[PDB]
Amino acid sequence: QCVNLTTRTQLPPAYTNSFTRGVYYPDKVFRSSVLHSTQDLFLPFFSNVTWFHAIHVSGTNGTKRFDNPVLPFNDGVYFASTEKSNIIRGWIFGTTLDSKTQSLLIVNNATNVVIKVCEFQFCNDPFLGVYYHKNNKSWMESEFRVYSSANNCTFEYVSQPFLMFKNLREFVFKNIDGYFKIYSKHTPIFSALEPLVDLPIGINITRFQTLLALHRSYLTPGDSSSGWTAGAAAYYVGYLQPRTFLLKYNENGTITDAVDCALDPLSETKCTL
Amino acid sequence: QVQLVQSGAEVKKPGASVKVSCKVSGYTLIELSMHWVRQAPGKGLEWMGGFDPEDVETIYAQQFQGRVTMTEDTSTDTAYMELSSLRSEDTAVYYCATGWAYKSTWYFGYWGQGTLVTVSSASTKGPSVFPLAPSSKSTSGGTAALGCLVKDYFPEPVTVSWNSGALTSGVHTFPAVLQSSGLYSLSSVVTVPSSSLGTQTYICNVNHKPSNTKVDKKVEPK
Amino acid sequence: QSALTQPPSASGSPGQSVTISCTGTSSDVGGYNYVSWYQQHPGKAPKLMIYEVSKRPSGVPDRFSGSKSGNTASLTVSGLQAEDEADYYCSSYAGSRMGFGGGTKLTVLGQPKAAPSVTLFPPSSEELQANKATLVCLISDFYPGAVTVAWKADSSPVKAGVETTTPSKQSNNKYAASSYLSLTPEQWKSHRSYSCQVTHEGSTVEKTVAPTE
Ligand SMILES: *[C@@H]1O[C@H](CO)[C@@H](O[C@@H]2O[C@H](CO)[C@@H](O)[C@H](O)[C@H]2NC(C)=O)[C@H](O)[C@H]1NC(C)=O
Ligand SMILES: *[C@@H]1O[C@H](CO)[C@@H](O)[C@H](O)[C@H]1NC(C)=O
Ligand SMILES: *[C@@H]1O[C@H](CO)[C@@H](O)[C@H](O)[C@H]1NC(C)=O
Ligand SMILES: *[C@@H]1O[C@H](CO)[C@@H](O)[C@H](O)[C@H]1NC(C)=O
Ligand SMILES: *[C@@H]1O[C@H](CO)[C@@H](O)[C@H](O)[C@H]1NC(C)=O
Ligand SMILES: *[C@@H]1O[C@H](CO)[C@@H](O)[C@H](O)[C@H]1NC(C)=O
Ligand SMILES: *[C@@H]1O[C@H](CO)[C@@H](O)[C@H](O)[C@H]1NC(C)=O
Ligand SMILES: [Ca+2]
Ligand SMILES: [Ca+2]
Ligand SMILES: [Ca+2]
Ligand SMILES: [Ca+2]
Ligand SMILES: [Ca+2]
Ligand SMILES: [Ca+2]
Ligand SMILES: [Ca+2]
Ligand SMILES: [Ca+2]
Ligand SMILES: [Ca+2]
Ligand SMILES: [Ca+2]
Ligand SMILES: [Ca+2]
Ligand SMILES: [Ca+2]
Ligand SMILES: [Ca+2]
Ligand SMILES: [Ca+2]
Ligand SMILES: [Ca+2]
Ligand SMILES: [Ca+2]
Ligand SMILES: [Ca+2]
Ligand SMILES: [Ca+2]
Ligand SMILES: [Ca+2]
Ligand SMILES: [Ca+2]
Ligand SMILES: [Ca+2]
Ligand SMILES: [Ca+2]
Ligand SMILES: [Ca+2]
Repeated sequence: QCVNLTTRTQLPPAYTNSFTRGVYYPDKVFRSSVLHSTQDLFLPFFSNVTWFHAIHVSGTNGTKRFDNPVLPFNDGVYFASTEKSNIIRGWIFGTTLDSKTQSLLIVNNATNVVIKVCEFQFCNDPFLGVYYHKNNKSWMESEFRVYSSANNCTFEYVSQPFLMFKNLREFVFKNIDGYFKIYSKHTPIFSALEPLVDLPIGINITRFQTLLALHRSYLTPGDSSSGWTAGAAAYYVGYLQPRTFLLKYNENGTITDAVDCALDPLSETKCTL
Repeated sequence: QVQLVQSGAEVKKPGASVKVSCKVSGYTLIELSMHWVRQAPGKGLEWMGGFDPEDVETIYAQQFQGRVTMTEDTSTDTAYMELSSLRSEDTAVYYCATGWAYKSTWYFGYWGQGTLVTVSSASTKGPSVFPLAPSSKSTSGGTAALGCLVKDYFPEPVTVSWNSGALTSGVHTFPAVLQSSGLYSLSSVVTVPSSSLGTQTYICNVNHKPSNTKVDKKVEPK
Repeated sequence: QSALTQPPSASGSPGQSVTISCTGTSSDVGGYNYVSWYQQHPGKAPKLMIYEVSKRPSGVPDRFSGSKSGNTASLTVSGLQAEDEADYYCSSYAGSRMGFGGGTKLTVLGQPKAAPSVTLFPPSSEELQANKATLVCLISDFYPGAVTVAWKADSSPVKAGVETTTPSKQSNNKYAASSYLSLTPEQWKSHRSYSCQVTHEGSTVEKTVAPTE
């Protein structure tokens, strides 16, 4: 069960810029050749977003170290991560992140997504452990590193995977009306963010933490190593804010262009006319 | 690290069956393959059997065919090894060992403390004493080598003295062989001047206190 | 069991380098790189020293390193320190079986080399009056500890009936060994000679006794 995988501190706050990325179809209603203006929780243009290094290696000098933080969800979250290796499996969203309240668990595996809203006693350092089943001759995944006790399940949703050269994955999370609304676009490496699912979970979402997968390290006799290491991983988190946007829909319905009206006086002039 | 703890030592009689446990800690049983070896007193290591990672199938060595049976229970994280048709040769320390299954590099990284299985239908018995007589100019020319055989004694210890303790120089009493029968046997020798065989007399004083036996055997040239 | 061939003893002065060889075939040591090496102090469970031919687990000092050539592997222990006096066992996969081989005793030499002193006794007449006959071959005052005893009837080997003590440290700080060979009196009077082959550090001493009555 729970592994006590703490490093001294998240010392550097890493930042970057969200040039034009967080534009999500705010409604599912098809419109054609139109200029629809909406006030909604968008990612502001040229916002300063944060680069998180979750698994960040120490060169020839040292082995890797682990800094996966619990983060606020505030009013919304733009998530982004371009990764070759299935290290980022999902997220946990919730309030207390212990039993006292319920919380949301989103874990994506090679066959399926599992989405759960249930009272989880989350381990203080959370991950999904992948181990070798000698009989099967395949590696298999254990969820009990994430949660040690499961109680009071109201929601279970199992479906086809989303997160599964480098393939940028972009996500927008909202929790409004008791409805966890998820928007997603994958990009192999201007682009519409197209809705994934609206889950009726009906819970308070105030904070979240990324879910990471750590292969078991079958150590030789003398190592003092953790026993849980898997590749390297990094991700980008930004926060949605209330904004009026002018979205331009195609003849085919596609959002070809959008403008943040509060960014600069020119964008306001395009907005008013 | 993985930690292997075996069942306590046990004593058996010929024909019987014995079962040895092995509890694994630190890593769960389904992530690491289990192999059992044995070491006779003083002798080398002998592989009894194990688990083939690539071909999931326990493998049994040719020595213990239809006589050993190794089972594992994943819930209790415990490995088991049953040996039937026990005989005195099986008297050994039995180790459970482990190798990783993913790599399959056949390296038994971690070992149990060992379980001593002792097979003997042996009860307390006094020694049967025989002379190991010298010859004229037997060894080393003007020296002679003369002795005394404590045979088929159980349990250990015997004590040998020579001439009721008069002879202490020249005397070497060797350690015992625990033979296949479950009984011990030893020999005690003294190296003496070959001049002295004519006058001097050599008594062997064996006394085996468990069987409550005191044997005095006089060794003379013949 | 004894699938791999490996020498009985290895002598070395402190600070020197010793090499214990493990010789097999093209199907066990020559076919794979799955060779391993294990230390064992007396009365204590074995310990891994070299894994995967040349690799070394952590905590094992630099001075232990192994390699292989053709059908023969070898473990080399430089910087000899008294912690190294033990038995050393090699191991290797055989395709269907994993078999340890023999032993070898490093003897960190703290005393000049001593050759054994051997005495062979025939069965006593009194013993074969009871229709049992037992040769007694006693070995004393040899350093290093390990010795190898063979029995030869006539000039033909005696495979069966041989029970030998492991060497035991004596008052001298040298070592002594005991070997007994059990015969029927019929067999003892049939063959015209019996002999106790004793070999220590390559040299073989021989004691021979026959029924001249
Ligand atoms: C990912 O999750 C799914 C569903 O939880 C796994 O699918 C199998 O689900 C059945 C349900 O009866 C379980 O009994 C099996 O153990 C699961 N299969 C295996 C092989 O574990 C799916 O396999 C999961 N992925 C992995 C790698 O375990
Ligand atoms: C953040 O966005 C501002 C505009 O709000 C931009 O000028 C700046 O270059 C960005 N800064 C960083 C560090 O990404
Ligand atoms: C780490 O160990 C301490 C000591 O028991 C404990 O208080 C803490 O909860 C552990 N960390 C976990 C569960 O991640
Ligand atoms: C794979 O592992 C699962 C573990 O729950 C087991 O139920 C299943 O039978 C295994 N499959 C095979 C083919 O062994
Ligand atoms: C489960 O949570 C609900 C409220 O979300 C509460 O009414 C109920 O008592 C809880 N169940 C348990 C077993 O605590
Ligand atoms: C969410 O928080 C509100 C305000 O504290 C509370 O009334 C409500 O019961 C909470 N619901 C859940 C599911 O936690
Ligand atoms: C518009 O749609 C048609 C099919 O509906 C498609 O062939 C075309 O590529 C789309 N793009 C344009 C021209 O808007
Ligand atoms: Ca975009
Ligand atoms: Ca409750
Ligand atoms: Ca799963
Ligand atoms: Ca934490
Ligand atoms: Ca359920
Ligand atoms: Ca569309
Ligand atoms: Ca017991
Ligand atoms: Ca039986
Ligand atoms: Ca099996
Ligand atoms: Ca097995
Ligand atoms: Ca059975
Ligand atoms: Ca293989
Ligand atoms: Ca023991
Ligand atoms: Ca003689
Ligand atoms: Ca008398
Ligand atoms: Ca050492
Ligand atoms: Ca095969
Ligand atoms: Ca040996
Ligand atoms: Ca000598
Ligand atoms: Ca002698
Ligand atoms: Ca010495
Ligand atoms: Ca006998
Ligand atoms: Ca004779």
